[PDB]
Amino acid sequence: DKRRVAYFYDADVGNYAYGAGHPMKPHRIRMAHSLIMNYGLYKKMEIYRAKPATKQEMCQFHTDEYIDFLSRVTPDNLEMFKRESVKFNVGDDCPVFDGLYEYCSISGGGSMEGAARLNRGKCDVAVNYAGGLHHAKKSEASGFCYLNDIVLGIIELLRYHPRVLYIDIDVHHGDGVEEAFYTTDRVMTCSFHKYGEFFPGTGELRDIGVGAGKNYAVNVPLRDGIDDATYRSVFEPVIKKIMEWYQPSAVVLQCGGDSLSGDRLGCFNLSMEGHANCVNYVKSFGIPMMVVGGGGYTMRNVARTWCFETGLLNNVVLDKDLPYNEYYEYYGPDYKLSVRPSNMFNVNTPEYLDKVMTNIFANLENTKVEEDSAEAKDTKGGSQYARD
Amino acid sequence: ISLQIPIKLKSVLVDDWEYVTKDKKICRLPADVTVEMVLNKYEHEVSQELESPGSQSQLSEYCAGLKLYFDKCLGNMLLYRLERLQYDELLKKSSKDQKPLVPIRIYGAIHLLRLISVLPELISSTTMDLQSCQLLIKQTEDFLVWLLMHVDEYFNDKDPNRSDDALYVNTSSQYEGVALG
Amino acid sequence: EEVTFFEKAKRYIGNKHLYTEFLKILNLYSQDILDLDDLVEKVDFYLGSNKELFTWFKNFVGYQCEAFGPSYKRLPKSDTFMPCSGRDDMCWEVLNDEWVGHPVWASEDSGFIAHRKNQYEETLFKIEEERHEYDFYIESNLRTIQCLETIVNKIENMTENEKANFKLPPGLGHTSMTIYKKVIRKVYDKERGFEIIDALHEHPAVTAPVVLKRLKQKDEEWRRAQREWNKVWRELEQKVFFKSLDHLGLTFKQADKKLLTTKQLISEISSIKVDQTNKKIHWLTPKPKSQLDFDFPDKNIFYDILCLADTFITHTTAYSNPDKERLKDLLKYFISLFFSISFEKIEEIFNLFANTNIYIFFRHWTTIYERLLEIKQMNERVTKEINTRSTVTFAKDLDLLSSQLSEMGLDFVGEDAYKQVLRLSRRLINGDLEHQWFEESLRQAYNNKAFKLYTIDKVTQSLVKHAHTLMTDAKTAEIMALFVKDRNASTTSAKDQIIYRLQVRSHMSNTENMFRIEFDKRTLHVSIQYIALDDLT
Amino acid sequence: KKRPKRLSSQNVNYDLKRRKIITSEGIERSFKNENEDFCSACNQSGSFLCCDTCPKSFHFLCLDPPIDPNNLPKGDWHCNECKFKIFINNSMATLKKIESNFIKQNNNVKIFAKLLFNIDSHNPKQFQLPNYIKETFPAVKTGSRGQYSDENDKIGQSDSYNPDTHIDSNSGKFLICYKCNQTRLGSWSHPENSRLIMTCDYCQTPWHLDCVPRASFKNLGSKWKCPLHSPTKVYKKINYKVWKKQRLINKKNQLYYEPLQKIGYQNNGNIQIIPDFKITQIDENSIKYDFFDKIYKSKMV
Repeated sequence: DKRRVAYFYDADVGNYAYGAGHPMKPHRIRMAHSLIMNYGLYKKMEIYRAKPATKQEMCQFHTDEYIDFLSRVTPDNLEMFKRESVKFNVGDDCPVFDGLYEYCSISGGGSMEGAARLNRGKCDVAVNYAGGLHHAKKSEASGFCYLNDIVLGIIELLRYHPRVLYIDIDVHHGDGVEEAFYTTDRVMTCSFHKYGEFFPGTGELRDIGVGAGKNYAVNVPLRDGIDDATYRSVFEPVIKKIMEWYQPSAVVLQCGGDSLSGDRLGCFNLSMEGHANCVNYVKSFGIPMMVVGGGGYTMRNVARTWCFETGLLNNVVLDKDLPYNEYYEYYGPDYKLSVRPSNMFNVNTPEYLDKVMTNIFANLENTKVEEDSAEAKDTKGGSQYARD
Repeated sequence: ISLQIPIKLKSVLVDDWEYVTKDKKICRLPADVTVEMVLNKYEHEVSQELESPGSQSQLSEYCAGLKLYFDKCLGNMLLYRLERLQYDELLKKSSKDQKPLVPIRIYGAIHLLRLISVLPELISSTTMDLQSCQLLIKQTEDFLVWLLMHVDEYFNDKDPNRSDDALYVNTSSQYEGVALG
Repeated sequence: EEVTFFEKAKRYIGNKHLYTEFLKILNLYSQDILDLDDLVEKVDFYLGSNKELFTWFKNFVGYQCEAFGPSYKRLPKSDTFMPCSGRDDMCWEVLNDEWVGHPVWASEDSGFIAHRKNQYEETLFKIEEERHEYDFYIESNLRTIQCLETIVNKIENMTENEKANFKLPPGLGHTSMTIYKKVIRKVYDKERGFEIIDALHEHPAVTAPVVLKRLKQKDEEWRRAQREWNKVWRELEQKVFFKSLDHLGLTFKQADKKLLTTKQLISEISSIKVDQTNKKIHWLTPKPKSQLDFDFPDKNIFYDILCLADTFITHTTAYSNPDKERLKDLLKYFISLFFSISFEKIEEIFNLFANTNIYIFFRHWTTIYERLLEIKQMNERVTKEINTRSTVTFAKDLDLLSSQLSEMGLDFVGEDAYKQVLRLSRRLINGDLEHQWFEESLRQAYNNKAFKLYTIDKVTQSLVKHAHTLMTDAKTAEIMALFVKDRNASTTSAKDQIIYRLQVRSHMSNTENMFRIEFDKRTLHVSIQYIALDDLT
Repeated sequence: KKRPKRLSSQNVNYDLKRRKIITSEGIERSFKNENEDFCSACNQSGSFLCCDTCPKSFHFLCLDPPIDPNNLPKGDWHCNECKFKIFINNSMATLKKIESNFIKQNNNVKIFAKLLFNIDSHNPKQFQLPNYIKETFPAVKTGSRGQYSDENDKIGQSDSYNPDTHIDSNSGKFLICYKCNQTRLGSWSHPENSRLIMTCDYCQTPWHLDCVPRASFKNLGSKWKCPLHSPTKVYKKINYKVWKKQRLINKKNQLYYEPLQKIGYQNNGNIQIIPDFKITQIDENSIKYDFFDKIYKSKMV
């Protein structure tokens, strides 16, 4: 029913553009926040701004050399930076941009601030769109993500909650979180992505973890252009089964525009309603929920659906009318809050999905300065002028 | 100049190549068996198996020559680019210990098998006497049949994905990025 | 049944090499090498369909560890040794140091490729990159303007003695470190940027107003250039976004000719027939006589296709006048006779044996009927959707609407959508609709969903050409004549179709194909049966 | 109606580029006055270093002294045979008979001392498999950069209808899947009824995308191996036996056949079907006979 939702916005998250002609862009957060206050959602939703993280507060999952590298990233002296660039994969596939250190610091600050706000009990749903990076490894930058803030968010949730479930609903699923929580039994990772000549190429039917983490990491592959009805059929029964069996205390929602109809390297064909009704169903359980955003090759579409996700989390129904903002020139010819689905072929067969359901059910039936630790410190952030 | 290798041993070299380049597996440095132990077991076993007509002199001579050849040929014909930084970290972890590092005490006999495999190329590229070459070939074949009869307890086929000791460890992501990057 | 189990398995496998692979797997479990789970998952893909054989094997064998998938193999413990002072015991027990992933292992040293996109999507992506870069430049610049106006407001009410000495740490008293350095690197020179940021750091309130003025006029000209870019950028976006939305419809101009041929239709019907016969041979000796059934829930669709036909009579110029009259007459007669439509408001069981030309013509007409059914089923939603389009007044004030198609009246507002589509198909048949215009109207009007009607003139021409062969061929004229003789609307079934089949097998030759078209008057049901090469054997 | 002529502005040109506005409009008066690129040591690419008088390139790791770029030596860099050709033992005290007195000095290792001498007169390089190891295993071929490549490794189209995948050019017949006895081509009126199929890279066995767990096709990487052939890796817990097959050998005299016994032969696999690596001729009767003996002797255990 009614639930207080915390939105975390930073004024400097979009101030670091990675490069030109470039798929990954943190720039969408600013029009997301502009649509947040332009829709009049601030009267029933509290806003705080998370502080940047320090060197040691990023050390719970990544190595010290990774933190030192991310402290000393400057594109100016990239000529001599060759042992450490390749070691963690930086500059070969993922180039170097200025101002990265503050970006990952505020990303981690938002992530564990949402985790701490969820643990304390001040808010029922924590939203941190400024950081949703899920592809980063322990000592490798892949999937165009450098700091995997979701891992520290999950372990900060585990500092108070006994069990927390991590989920991902967009293409190019985060293999870093599944790698990090591959052997633990109290952490379960779910992935909603596609396989087969895709960029990550990881996540199998037999991939359910080893050791104590056996049958605690589900991964369903999909195909090109899966429609909204088949996505509902692949979402709802496995979600109700994983809530009945695993029974988590917190849920991490990695929303993104990568699963939308329009994408550069994506292959999905879901509209805004298909992306939002699944979130509505998983929010109807009443369990505390963490929301993060780190995907989307398009910009207008992901901004629109994230605005719709915030509107749904505010327990209101947003109108299709789009008011004036400084980002009004971005959207399409209709100039409405309407993510139009494409006409991709639905190659995803019902019987393949049914066989996936039987295999998933057979796998899951066996489940049955540190001085600033624990976060609990954010700026008030009560005066925004993003409204137009 | 022709040298023969038994087909099981050639299978050992080709699955070494598969594990190095395709399966991405590099050799386990703290192995329980080092090449010095292999050569000592060779020398004592063939000394106590046959009689003593004077073969012990050139037996120990060949053992010492092969020891220093393996010392001076570890990184000049052998050692694919994947394990070059393995060798580099051995040298710096020994330089921090103020100790001169030798490959004999830590390396496995699979690299000795690699050296045996490329022995015809090194022999044909050098000017050598005929009798010494045939003596080296005879000792090489004697070592090969010794490896034949002890083939079960020396090269144990094990998967390192589930066992601590399998005379092989697996490549990591940063290992790949710094090796083949 | 042990002595007949291997013979049954060999008969089911069929292929010899597959039998050798089965024999090898049989040995692999039989030599105490494979376990029971490996054999179970082998027979899961081997004899999964045969439930009786699978139960027999499970009862005879007696069937009642870790998965270790291809990815995430175990790392050595040497990499685990890492000091990591910022890791406590709970992080130790929830995180693992011996399992790591890397996509190049999944690629098997072959790399990865991306999904191929058309040129409209690529230029939309590139203009999105331009928009992102340029708006990021503007807004980072005015964020720096806000920072500079704040510290100027701080130094506005203080004296020269503290103005001379105002040393500050990097960050300018804010929570960001390098946004100002990046924007002055972008707007000024690379080598001069270091000296100007050094002067700003070690001496403010003297170089701050001039860089404020330069950056402010940069924002002014930047916003002016963005405003003059916006009109043409929106005009390009209005015509490229709906093209980018369409994926199969862009290639449908060639797909509708490539997939809709004759030999593709015989291939499809033979695949369906062989699939049904093989499934029955596996399951049960009797075979069904119904496959690829089309439902007819509406009657005005035939009238719409007749309207398209009699609009296309007067457009073609390569046909003689009474040839056009005759083809229009028999095309009307086919509807008047097949579906028992005695009268039409637009004119101002039974078994049929057919050859391949009439079969592919009927399949063409059923495909057209399916297209019109799919646009009609969801027509009642888009009609009320376009009836109350709540226009945003703010876009009306700045002239932001998509007025590319509203001058000559292609907008679907204020009229029925299906009638407008019928008029558009008639005008496209007339050949004066500038095809891209009709394509864009159909994309925008029903949200890129109905891609199947993009070549309506092409499929109409193909169906007209196929119906022209109905009378030119002597054999087709003969079987239409005996179809006229056979059709009497009387209870004569179950004793007259045998002579019909015998005479159509006799009159046509061996190379011609037979198609059984069974039509039901009740509920308008059809059944098409592939009976090629079953009576002359 | 795009107009990139008059609305091209003046401050900013086409993006992903720069112009002279960052140089000319930068007034700030507030301060009031022989080598190769092939790297013939492992046949790969990466960070390169080169010598002045030598046309061979090496990486930072493919050297006898392993050197990092962060602490690279200053001045000229020279190879091992560079130290052997234009430096000592060939310029002053030229190699007259230094091999023989080297043999006399190094306590008579003359059966290996020539190789010790040739070590210094040779550039460091990665291990490469000898040529006579390639001929005995025809299944493995050398790759582009010199990696292992056996027969497991392979050498609107992009979605949409693809009936050509269901039609084989060998006979024009229909590719029937193993699990479901159908090809399921579907129809152009109902594209959703069509199912993607693929053929095998070894036995050309058709398979649907729904029966076996598999999302899409296999176009890059190793060859698509359907789960019907002999697996390369098996696992049995007893520590365990892996049994990495034998990856086949040549047709020549190394291949030996000896059909002697069919029951209790203890061949541990590696057999062929007919109508050292000791292999035997194996028929169906032997296979079913040893199976029936095995599961009768293993039921009570």
